Amino acid sequence: VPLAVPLGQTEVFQALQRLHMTIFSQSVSPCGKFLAAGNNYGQIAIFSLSSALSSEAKEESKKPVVTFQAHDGPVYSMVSTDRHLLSAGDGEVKAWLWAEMLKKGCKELWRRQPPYRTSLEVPEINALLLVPKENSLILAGGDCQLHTMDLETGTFTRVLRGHTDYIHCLALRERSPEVLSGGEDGAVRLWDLRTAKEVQTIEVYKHEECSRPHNGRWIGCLATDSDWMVCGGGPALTLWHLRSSTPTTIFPIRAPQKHVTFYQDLILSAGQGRCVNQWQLSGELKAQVPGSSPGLLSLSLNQQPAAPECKVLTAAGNSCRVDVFTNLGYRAFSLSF
Amino acid sequence: SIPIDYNLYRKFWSLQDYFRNPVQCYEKISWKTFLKYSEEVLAVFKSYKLDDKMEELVYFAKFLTSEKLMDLQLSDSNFRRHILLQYLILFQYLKGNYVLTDEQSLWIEDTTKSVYQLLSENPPDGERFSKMVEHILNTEENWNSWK
Amino acid sequence: VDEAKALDDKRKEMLKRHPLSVMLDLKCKDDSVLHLTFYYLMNLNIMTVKAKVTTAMELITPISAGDLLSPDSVLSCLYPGDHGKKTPNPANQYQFDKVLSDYVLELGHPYLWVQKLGGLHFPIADHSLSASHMETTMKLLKTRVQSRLALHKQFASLEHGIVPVTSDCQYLFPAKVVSRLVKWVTIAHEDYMELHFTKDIVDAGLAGDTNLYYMALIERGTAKLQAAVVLNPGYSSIPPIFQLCLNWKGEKTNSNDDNIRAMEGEVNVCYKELCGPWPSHQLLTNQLQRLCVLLDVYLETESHKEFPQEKMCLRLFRGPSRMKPFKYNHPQGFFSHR
Amino acid sequence: YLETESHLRLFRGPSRMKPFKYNHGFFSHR
Repeated sequence: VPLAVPLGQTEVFQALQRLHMTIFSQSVSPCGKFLAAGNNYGQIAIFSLSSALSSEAKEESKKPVVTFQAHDGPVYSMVSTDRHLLSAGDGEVKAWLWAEMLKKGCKELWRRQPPYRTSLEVPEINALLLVPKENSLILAGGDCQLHTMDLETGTFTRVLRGHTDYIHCLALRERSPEVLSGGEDGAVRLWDLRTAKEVQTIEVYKHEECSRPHNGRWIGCLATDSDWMVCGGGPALTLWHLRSSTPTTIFPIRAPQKHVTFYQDLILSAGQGRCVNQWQLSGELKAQVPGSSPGLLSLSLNQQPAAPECKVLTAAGNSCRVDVFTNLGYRAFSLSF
Repeated sequence: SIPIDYNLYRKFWSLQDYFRNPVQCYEKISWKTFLKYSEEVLAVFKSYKLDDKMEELVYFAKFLTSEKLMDLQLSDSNFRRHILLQYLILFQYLKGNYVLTDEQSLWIEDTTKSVYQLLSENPPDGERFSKMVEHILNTEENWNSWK
Repeated sequence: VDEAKALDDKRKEMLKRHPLSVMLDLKCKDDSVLHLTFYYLMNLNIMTVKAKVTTAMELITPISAGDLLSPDSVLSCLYPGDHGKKTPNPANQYQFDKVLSDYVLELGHPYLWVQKLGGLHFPIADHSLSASHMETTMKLLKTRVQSRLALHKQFASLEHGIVPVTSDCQYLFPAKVVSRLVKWVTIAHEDYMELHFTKDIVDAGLAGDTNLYYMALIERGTAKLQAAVVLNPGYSSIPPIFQLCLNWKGEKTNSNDDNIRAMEGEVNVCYKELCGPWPSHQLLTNQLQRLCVLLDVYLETESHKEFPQEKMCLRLFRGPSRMKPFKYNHPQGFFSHR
Repeated sequence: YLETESHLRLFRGPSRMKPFKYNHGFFSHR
């Protein structure tokens, strides 16, 4: 079972870094062919996903084709555009080109840092929201404030102040409020971009159907179906009806859930457990597919045009490896960092 | 195109080639590949968990060794029944040179007790079918004792 | 010089020691000496070594010292690996196949560095092959004996529940500490692999046979922390690896908690902050003291109250994993996040 | 006055002032 024994100070240190690695973020290329994984140590790996899914595939094809140090602190969030890869690291966002990150140069385009309260902590950036219909980017983190940045020029337009503690996740549903934000304070807030005000607040811990005071009050994940909402984290995995703010159904699971998304007609979830949780919208546990990590922090559906062969579900968390699901009942393989 | 797990394809039909020639399961390296591939395939069978009134709502004679399908067969229960029955026929044949390691015999007994549990987990009448398989394999031992 | 002038019987005459042997001893700056006796096997073309570490004092040994200075396994892994077990040249393996560890304990260990000292090149003795390898191996022996004597002193102190910290390392830690070490007992390999919370070290390939396996137990009020420790014999060049299991409420282990994994990252991966001067043989005590500090932080900064929070952390959680502050800042004396 | 007397910052200003303002949870100067 111990196949590779390191036998050397550098290789023992590399085995210790791989053993203590956490993969926070995932991003996909504009084509389906590439994957990007953010690191505990501020590194970024680039995964040739089409080469891994090919018929000709080697054991060294499940390795980063380019990995590079990109931030001083951990990479908590990535997002991708038509041409760029935006990565939020220590307290600032860097931008990378997909054409140049495969080459030997690996230079950055810009480096933008939002204005702060000048406290001596240099707060994090937990969630990156890429807004269509206008070239914009929403920053959220330990400043407890939502910053809006233009993508063309590095100017910060709106600052939104509704939360008490820091923010974990953002959302988008293309209507009049159009922006959800959930945080450590325990309330999902709605942020109309035109008036730059808060229009609705849903406190999930106040409702006794959802409370669970043992884990605490923190909202880790949000999801939108433009009429519905899935809110999870500390309290419970709950299905809310927007414009009513009523808890419709509860998903009966013990472990706290760090990420949630809408599938075609399923609910995908992952958290402190080992497995990926597939729910039905009524509230019935359809499946639990075991992964290779003891806990998961990120899911990604690679639903991109011009590459139908790169249509997989990728999962990552408290490990140095990424589980790739070519089908939703079993893992096909795993990409080492 | 549709994304295809080629590794499960290659390991599964290499197991099929091992079923077609039962003499090959007496060397070292071929048996080790049989151990790895069979445990991986039975792990996939345990972890998929069909749990199927769908059948209440032209005959295919041979197996369809096609790269592109590979998932419509895993969603079926008859295909799983054919593969688990083929495992049980191979294990009943190996119980009848040509020596076996005691560790191999313990592995055969563990995998046999797992395959009977997997046949009990088929949704149409797994227990009755498992009892039928047990009685038929006992009578196959009685038939093989004659010839 | 008279013997030098010149089927168990075949095994004895095959493992025939040459009547002439060489004996070299070093004295270190700890009023202690290392004695090496090199023996030769003319039927195998392999030379071996017996070793003996002796100090000037009586050397009152503790219980958990054990295989530190035991002459079977002192010089086992000077270079990374080499195991002291297998013969280097495969021609001798084919010759012994035509016809061993008890004879290794009887005769000595056929290392690779010993045969490079002799001049034997295994893919006729050469002085040019012996030249640089001589100085490098003598420096490595001088570091190895000093490291084992320093570990002996540290273990003699750690069996009394006291973590020996030096006057130099005091800036690495805060002043007040509450958690203390109550048990330090060496365990066996199989006893290490029987533990449920050490599967990752074994599966990574770090729990080999040639290691020293220890169990530390650190407590506060109804709070018990089992820390399994792996040392490979290249200490002060390769750090000990720790695994943590906190039996405080239920069983908070590495698989169901992320702050346990954060403390393991603070001890194992960031070990170069804890190494001091050039003879950095104080690394294990610095890791144990930092792990005591981390247990204090994990118990005080947990939100609800059996343990009052006296830390000046100024922010309790950050990041997606809700991380506790585990980095210490000495000139202002406060805890930040990593 | 009793704890911060010498045998995040202890003194400032020409008069060497001790931190007496509370922040609801650390002490700064006025």
